[PDB]
Amino acid sequence: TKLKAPAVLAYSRKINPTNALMFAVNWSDRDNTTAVMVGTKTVAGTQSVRGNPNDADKGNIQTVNFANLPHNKNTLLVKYNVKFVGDVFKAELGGGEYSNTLQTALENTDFGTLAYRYVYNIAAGRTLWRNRVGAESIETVITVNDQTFTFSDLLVNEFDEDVDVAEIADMVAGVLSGEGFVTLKVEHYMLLGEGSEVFPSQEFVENSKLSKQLFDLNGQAAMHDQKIGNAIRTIDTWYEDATTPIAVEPYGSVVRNGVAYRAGNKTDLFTLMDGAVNGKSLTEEDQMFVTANLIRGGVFGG
Amino acid sequence: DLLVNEFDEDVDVAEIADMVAGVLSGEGFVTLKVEHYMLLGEGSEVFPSQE
Amino acid sequence: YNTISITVVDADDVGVNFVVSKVLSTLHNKGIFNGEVGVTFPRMDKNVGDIITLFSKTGVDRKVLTSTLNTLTDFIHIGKPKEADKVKTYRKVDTKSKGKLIRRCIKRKGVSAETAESLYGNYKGEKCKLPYIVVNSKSTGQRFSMFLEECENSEKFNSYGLCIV
Repeated sequence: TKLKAPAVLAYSRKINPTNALMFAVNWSDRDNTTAVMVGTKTVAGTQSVRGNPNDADKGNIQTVNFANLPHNKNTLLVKYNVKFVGDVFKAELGGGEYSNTLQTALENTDFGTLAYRYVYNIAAGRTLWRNRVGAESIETVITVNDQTFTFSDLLVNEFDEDVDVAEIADMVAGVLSGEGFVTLKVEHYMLLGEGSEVFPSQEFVENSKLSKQLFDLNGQAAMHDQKIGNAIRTIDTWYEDATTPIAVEPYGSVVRNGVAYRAGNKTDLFTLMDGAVNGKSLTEEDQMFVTANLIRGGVFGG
Repeated sequence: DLLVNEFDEDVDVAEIADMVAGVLSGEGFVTLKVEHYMLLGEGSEVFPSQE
Repeated sequence: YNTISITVVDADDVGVNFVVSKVLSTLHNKGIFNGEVGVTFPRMDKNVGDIITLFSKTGVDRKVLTSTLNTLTDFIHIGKPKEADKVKTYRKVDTKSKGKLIRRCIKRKGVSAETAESLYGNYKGEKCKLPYIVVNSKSTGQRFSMFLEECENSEKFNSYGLCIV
């Protein structure tokens, strides 16, 4: 057989989230949504490393950025939408009897498991990633096709069992398997407190003198869409020495720890995919890893 | 609502097509203005052409 | 003295020392460090660590600190009260840089901005390279890094659970 990957084989993203929007309501009075903005604070000048006569001139166009909760309210309203799309076997670039063979090797994949897990991430509230710590009560209302589904205390790591999560997962799985689309409106409610430092998306700083650069949406505390997506992708539980679910990546390379959780014992996508294509019966949990990366998308050719 | 790949017969499309056939056949020109309305949602990503 | 462990569970979401600093702030603002509860970290190396250990002689029970660190229960682990003859108390050491003692000098000596600035020009610039926790003060509304170094044991403690005098 020896079918080789097309030099340019590429796939697209299926689960597409939007940006979050931070607002300030009251736990009882959820109607006074208040624009949480980003202010500036002094700090400029005196770059002040030891010696380093070269990078001591540094011109200063600096002001740190900070954001806090209005002292009249106590509840953070985080708001985003998630569009799930179908046709998970769409090879945009390439597609010459190789992605088609991968399609015929990944037909017996359990979309149900993946579906449940994706919805579970939302219900647990993994997107916060900073505001989560210290909250009194979290309330995640998921309006899937006009059905507001309020969730609350669900474990992050341990995938617990819930009928309502499975209900939304049914719709998600249908979209995932065939072709269709579903958008759910997620609104989180967290009793933080009056005057609580909220944590918006930190933004890339170059070689300047800033340490606090905040991403805002037209003067409003907001979180990045890519980070929200990474929180739903935290489901890899079939890796070398599987512990906590990690972000599904072809090489499993989380750069925060500088590791490689798939690149090691031939568990990386490329190996598994090539094997399946040329004729190697894979395990369910490892073929689902391949499907998860197809959903994620990317260049899987070369 | 119209199908993408399967060409079904619709009369209103054939009306525009009629005046186009005549133009292409002989002389003259025709100009028709197209507007597309898309219901995406709140802050959905749009896709312009690359470069 | 008898002591209790407080353990930061593995947190992919946040910095581990950020959980340590939030734990120290909540132990401070909700009482705890009356003058007897003091933390100690069996894991102080470059960082402060993840294992905090409170050692009130009177005794530090869990029911109190599981309800104190309730906002932290998502990723905190409370040990059982065990005993130890000695605990390595750390103390608070502060860093001085320029404008603090510039305003201190024109406030005390009645010198002039320029006089103090000149008196201190070829001086100051302390930069401690000690393990630390970044703490948000409440009486004064800014954030700072509290530096911790090993010293001899003292009878009395502060409100952050470090040693006093």
